Amino acid sequence: VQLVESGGGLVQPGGSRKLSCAASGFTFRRFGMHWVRQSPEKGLEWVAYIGGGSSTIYYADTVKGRFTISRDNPKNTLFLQMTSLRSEDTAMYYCTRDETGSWFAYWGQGTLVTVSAAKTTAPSVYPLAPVCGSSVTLGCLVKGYFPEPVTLTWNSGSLSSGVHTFPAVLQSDLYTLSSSVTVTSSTWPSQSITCNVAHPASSTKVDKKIEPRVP
Amino acid sequence: IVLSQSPAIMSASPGEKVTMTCSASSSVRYMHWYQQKSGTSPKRWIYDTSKLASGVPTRFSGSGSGTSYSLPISSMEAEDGASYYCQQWNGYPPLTFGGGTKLEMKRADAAPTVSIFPPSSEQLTSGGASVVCFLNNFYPKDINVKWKIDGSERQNGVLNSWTDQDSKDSTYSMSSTLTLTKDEYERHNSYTCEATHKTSTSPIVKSFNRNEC
Ligand SMILES: CC(=O)N[C@H]1[C@@H](O[C@@H]2[C@@H](O[C@@H]3[C@H](O)[C@@H](O[C@H]4[C@@H]([C@H](O)CO)O[C@@](O)(C(=O)O)C[C@H]4O)O[C@H]([C@@H](O)CO)[C@H]3O[C@@H]3O[C@H](CO)[C@@H](O)[C@H](O)[C@H]3O)O[C@H]([C@@H](O)CO)[C@@H](O)[C@@H]2O)O[C@H](CO)[C@@H](O)[C@@H]1O
Repeated sequence: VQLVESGGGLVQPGGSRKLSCAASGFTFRRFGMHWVRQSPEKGLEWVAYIGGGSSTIYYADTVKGRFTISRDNPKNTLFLQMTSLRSEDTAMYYCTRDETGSWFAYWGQGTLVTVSAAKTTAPSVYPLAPVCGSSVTLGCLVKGYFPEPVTLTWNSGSLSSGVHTFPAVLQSDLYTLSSSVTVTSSTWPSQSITCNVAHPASSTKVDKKIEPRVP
Repeated sequence: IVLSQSPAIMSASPGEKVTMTCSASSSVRYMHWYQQKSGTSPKRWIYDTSKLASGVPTRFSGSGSGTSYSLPISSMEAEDGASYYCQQWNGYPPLTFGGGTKLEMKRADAAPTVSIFPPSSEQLTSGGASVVCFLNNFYPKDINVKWKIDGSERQNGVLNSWTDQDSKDSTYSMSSTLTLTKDEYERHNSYTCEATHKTSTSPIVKSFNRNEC
């Protein structure tokens, strides 16, 4: 059994967007489906329910009249169409399969929906290198990017131990993020260490390689 | 219908018994539990109050009737650390969720390691200045950073971020950034990072002089 959500992105307030769920590995027309969303601030919130028939639909009191849930049985696809989007609508949205008693056995990976007036902006990535002996700490600073999410990797992900990546914090419509990596002194600067940052929204792919510096 | 979960957060050492509470506004038709490990979707854990999902371990139990339901673990485990959510269906919308219980893993006190990073040459060329402090691998979680310029505390334009508990260490780390204009940054020579933690009465201090680097 698999469920794959899609159709997420950045949306204007008062905008409309549609999400889809593709269901595989079970008899689809048999089951009811739900939409559930999560925000760090407000956590787990149910959105809407559609019966296998489509005859029965339930809507969250908050989304009523602005959101419509529908399905296409031949396709195996579940639909949520959103209109009149508000800031509170920003969430990660999961499609779920309804089981007896209405608990959810299977969940989707999720699509993130962000609704903001704020303009898309690419990050600038700065390597952080030690200042002027038994260990070394280095950092990547990624700042001035909107919206989430960014992906930070070290050495193509080849280097994953002693890594800390810190959640982004948003100030004045822009996000700041950082990462620190700790490797033994023999390891750096002898072998190469690089910061790879990916911003999907900007299509930005950037690499920063830490270099010791002095004048 | 309102589900109230207590405690909001708890710490359990390994080999400890832990119990969690969901409180219901009205008698519930169905009470379910889910487990979420952050950065992934919530997982099915318990359905219909007492029934284990295939693949959940024996230690977990689900209980309660009427208004009060409980989740307990026989013995705490490292892998167990997660957020737990209770959910209900009464046969009428809305279907409703708990605020959730965050279960931390208790461990020995640890002191942070502190690193201070001056602004990058590229950032300066760009016309801005940023200074970063890392506070790495400490316990327990609450911590303080103070910034000093030329001996004077600066509280303005500082952003702080926390990881969740580390996978191997079970520790926490925090990151601090001080943001200045280049011209302003060039006003002062010395930048200092002060970190205060329960482990030590005295703060741990790192600094550099704009001169020399
Ligand atoms: C959100 C909610 O209220 N969910 C409750 C709902 O679950 C829905 C339910 O739909 C079934 C299904 O479409 C089908 O049943 C077939 C099989 C089933 O595939 C496996 O048991 O079950 C039967 O053999 C049976 O014993 O009844 C009949 C089979 O045809 O058909 C019935 C139809 O009669 C609907 O017209 C349907 O049951 C009704 O569904 C509607 C929702 O439109 C509900 O309002 C009625 O009260 C139901 O009688 O069951 C599905 C099932 O696989 C898991 O529960 C589920 O995915 C659907 O969401 O009703 C459940 C059972 O009463 C309840 O547990 C849910 O809380």
